[PDB]
Amino acid sequence: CQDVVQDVPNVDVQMLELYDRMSFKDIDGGVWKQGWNIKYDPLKYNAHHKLKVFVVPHSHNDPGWIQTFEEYYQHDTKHILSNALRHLHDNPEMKFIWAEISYFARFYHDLGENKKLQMKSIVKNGQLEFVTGGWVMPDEANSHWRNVLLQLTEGQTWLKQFMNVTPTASWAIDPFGHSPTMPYILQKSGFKNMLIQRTHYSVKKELAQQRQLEFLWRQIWDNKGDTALFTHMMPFYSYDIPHTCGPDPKVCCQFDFKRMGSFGLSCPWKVPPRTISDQNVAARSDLLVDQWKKKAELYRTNVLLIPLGDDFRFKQNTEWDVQRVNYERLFEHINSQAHFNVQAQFGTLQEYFDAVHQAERAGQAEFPTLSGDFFTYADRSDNYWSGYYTSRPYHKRMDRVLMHYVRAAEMLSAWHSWDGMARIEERLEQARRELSLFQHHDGITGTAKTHVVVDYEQRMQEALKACQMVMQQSVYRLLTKPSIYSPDFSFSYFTLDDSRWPGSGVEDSRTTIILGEDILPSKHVVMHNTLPHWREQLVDFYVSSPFVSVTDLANNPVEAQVSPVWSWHHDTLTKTIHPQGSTTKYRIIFKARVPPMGLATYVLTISDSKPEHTSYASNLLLRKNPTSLPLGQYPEDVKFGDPREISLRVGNGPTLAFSEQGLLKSIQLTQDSPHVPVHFKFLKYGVRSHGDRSGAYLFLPNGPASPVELGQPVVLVTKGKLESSVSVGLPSVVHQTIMRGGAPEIRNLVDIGSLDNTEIVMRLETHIDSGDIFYTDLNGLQFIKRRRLDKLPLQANYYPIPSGMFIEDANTRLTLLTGQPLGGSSLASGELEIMQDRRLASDDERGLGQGVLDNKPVLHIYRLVLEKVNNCVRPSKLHPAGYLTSAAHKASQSLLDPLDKFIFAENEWIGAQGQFGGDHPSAREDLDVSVMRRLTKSSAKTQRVGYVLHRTNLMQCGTPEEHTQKLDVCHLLPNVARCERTTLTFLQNLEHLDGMVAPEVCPMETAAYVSSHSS
Ligand SMILES: O=C1N[C@H](CN[C@@H](CO)c2ccccc2)[C@@H](O)[C@H]1O
Ligand SMILES: *[C@@H]1O[C@H](CO)[C@@H](O)[C@H](O)[C@H]1NC(C)=O
Ligand SMILES: [Zn+2]
Repeated sequence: CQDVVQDVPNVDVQMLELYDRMSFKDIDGGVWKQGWNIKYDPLKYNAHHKLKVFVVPHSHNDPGWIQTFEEYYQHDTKHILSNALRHLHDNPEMKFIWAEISYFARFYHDLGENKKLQMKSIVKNGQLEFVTGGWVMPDEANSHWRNVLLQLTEGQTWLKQFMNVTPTASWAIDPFGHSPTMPYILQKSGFKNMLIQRTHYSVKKELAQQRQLEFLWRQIWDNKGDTALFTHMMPFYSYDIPHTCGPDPKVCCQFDFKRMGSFGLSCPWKVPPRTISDQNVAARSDLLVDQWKKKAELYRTNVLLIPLGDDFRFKQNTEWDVQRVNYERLFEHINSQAHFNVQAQFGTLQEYFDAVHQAERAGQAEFPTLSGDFFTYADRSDNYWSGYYTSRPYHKRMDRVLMHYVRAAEMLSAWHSWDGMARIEERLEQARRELSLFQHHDGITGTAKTHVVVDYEQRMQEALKACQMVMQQSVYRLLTKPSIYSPDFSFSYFTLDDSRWPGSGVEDSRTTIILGEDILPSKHVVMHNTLPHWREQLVDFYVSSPFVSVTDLANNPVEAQVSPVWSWHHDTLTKTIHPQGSTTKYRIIFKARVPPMGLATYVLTISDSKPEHTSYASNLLLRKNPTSLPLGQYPEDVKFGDPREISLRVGNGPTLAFSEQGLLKSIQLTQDSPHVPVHFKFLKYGVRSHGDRSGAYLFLPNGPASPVELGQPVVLVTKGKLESSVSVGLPSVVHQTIMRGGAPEIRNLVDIGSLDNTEIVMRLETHIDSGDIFYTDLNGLQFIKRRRLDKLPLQANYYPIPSGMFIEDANTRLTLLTGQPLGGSSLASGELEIMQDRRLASDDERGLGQGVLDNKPVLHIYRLVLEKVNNCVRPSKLHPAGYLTSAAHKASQSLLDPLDKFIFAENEWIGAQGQFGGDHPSAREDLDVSVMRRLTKSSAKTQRVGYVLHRTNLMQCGTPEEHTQKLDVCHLLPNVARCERTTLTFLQNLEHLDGMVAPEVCPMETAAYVSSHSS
């Protein structure tokens, strides 16, 4: 295994180093506004050395943006694909590439068999070529790597089944900045080449000057280079025709033959296209070849890529004709005039890359190596696209919830083969496809129109219901005596109970367990643990009595805590935000212990008085002017006081001190250690009153943030043996700090209400001497070193925070883990900040045509980990990566993959069993079974189960921490007959494994295995 910590890779281009050196000046480059006037030597190409030009027709089809998926399908995409089939069929030299398989699958299934056969033939013969082959072209900033893999798999599995092809070239022309998670996944999925476009204009200029726009992109920790993937970065401002023929858009627009008038389009540079004729083809070809030769100066081989397309292009038959016929005339002229020394033709993306690598092999070019990322993107001036790291945060959080429910549903149902009448495969396919769709670069990004956001949300709600159905059917089967099991595949044996989605204050969605002497004495509940190690976690349920005790299913008592059910109210009469307690429902909390990838059953029983093993939290309401707070049968009376500082400690865990406004001020890790200053603060950013306005994409603040004016907020302190918390009703945020004995959990119920032109940020202020350095993650996969650059504006120093961020000095680290992707930064030494929501009246001129005024309450969740790191073995000062500690990684897992909770729906569960998975191996803490998916339906004689295994890398800090068992996924199901290593999509076998044993993977590696079973 390669060492991912101690060896700094030697690469030609390291993006953090590049950023430190670059000046980012925005000077007028001439017709290439962000470049320079490109010069070429006419004598470079000659009879013995021609320029080979591939013109690649394409159509960018957004799966929702200004219209919904289905609206675009009906109005645009079905016509594009129908006319592509016809025109490619009838014109054998024409070519076309296709990226978004969600649309292609929608189309193909509606085709008659004769047309399906015609479509298969133009794919098999190379005229129609799939590029990437994902369900979508995903966002790269907010997306979790697990969902990037999910959607890639969904599309490529479809393509293999129906088109008998698996793309090896990727096309990503529109995500708003680019992540190295993409080459990581793609290279482990059979890919050989990828293309990107939206990178900062200053990066394009710098790389173009050095001819470093084609590079071998490796991961930041990869010393050897085995992760490298050949990458082409496009050089200009857009993927549209004006910005793809060459550096002068006024010239290139004249070669977009859809712009002459009849189609409703024109050229903003005020020179229209003109139809190619024998009388103008020489002058037109002079202009076009000169653009091509200039573009070619930015690259190292004699093979040139010329994309030809734009959004929802190639719709009408007349458009196919006008582009094809005019380019054919140009090619006929150019290719017959030796003085140009050009051979130009329609091509596909794979054809381009094949010819590039033939030139490389012939010794014509050597390519540089590169590591790093391409955030934060700016397309022009100071217009940095950091807004969409936060826009529509409700749906960003929903993404992470659905991520986990898909994994849990696929895992729980994989243990068995299911009859078709159970509808398991059907529900899982629907769930995977709706989540996959949302990875689109107008879905999770929060950059679609209001009604499109609603469509995504409705789809994801259906997907959540599908997952719940599959999960509860699976639990019933896994925990019922087999000779008793009598399923009704339409019935709800269990309901899921989720304490954090949609969340307290967002939706009253949770069912109360109703117990009583005259109705029902007890109730079974079941917890699932999708992680491959034993896990303890506190779990809570709502119950109709405070007099409830917990037992395991050997009838052993389990210690429990009961707390009130508190609801925060924005009281329009008193003009205060204050909590009310229920007088009929209560929370019971207890520690569940659950096997690896397993299930554990508990029983909740009512009694007439306080049970022996159940304790009751105290409650203290700090406010001037209190009024009473009755709690029904709850046995401890609420106490009141004036606002004051408070301190709390649960178990042997840290001691946390809070201001009189209910906000953390210090953390003391152990009883004799310092009270380390750690202060939470809420602030607001505004919008500029002159110049460019923030919108769904762009963050254009009117200066540094200003503190929210808190007044004298109401603070609720709940103190229990198992769980304590401090909650405060601030303007726009009910902020909660929850303590269970380790790092606290932070929950913010964020309701930005009618605050127009406001962005609410949560900041942490510490005295950690972090200087200008901080760390953020990429797609939940890796942590990258960031350096704050005062030569760039504030918004340029914002980065995606898809799952966590940290700052550190020689001795101390503060890590904030998230349950949702949000934007954030460290704008000063010792600070961390993360945006909660943004409400923006204006459009930001990127095509959306609306502001962001559809905010709704969202429950954001976090873990806050303060640690001593002086004993940790860290990377050297020049290494571009960082790594979590064990405690921070487990805290992240606690947010993203919590225990699942199931409440038995009927009065008696006949045949109930106490546990599943007690014999599953408990794997080392850095290893995860990211995916477990049965790949065959029940009719297959040989069943196949796929696993994706990911090993992270955790710092060595002196904890001896060992004894675990080896996890061999190929023996998790009985009767194994073969074990194979596969690509991550499961679509290609890479190695037949001796002994049918799946080895574990190295740190920072991800592997896939498929086990086959004879029985
Ligand atoms: O958010 C998005 N931005 C892209 C914008 N495409 C460009 C045309 O190349 C466009 C800009 C403005 C209006 C319409 C279209 C869209 O593809 C969508 O994904
Ligand atoms: C699938 O494609 C391969 C060629 O890449 C071929 O060997 C096999 O026959 C194909 N099956 C078909 C044609 O459906
Ligand atoms: Zn797009």
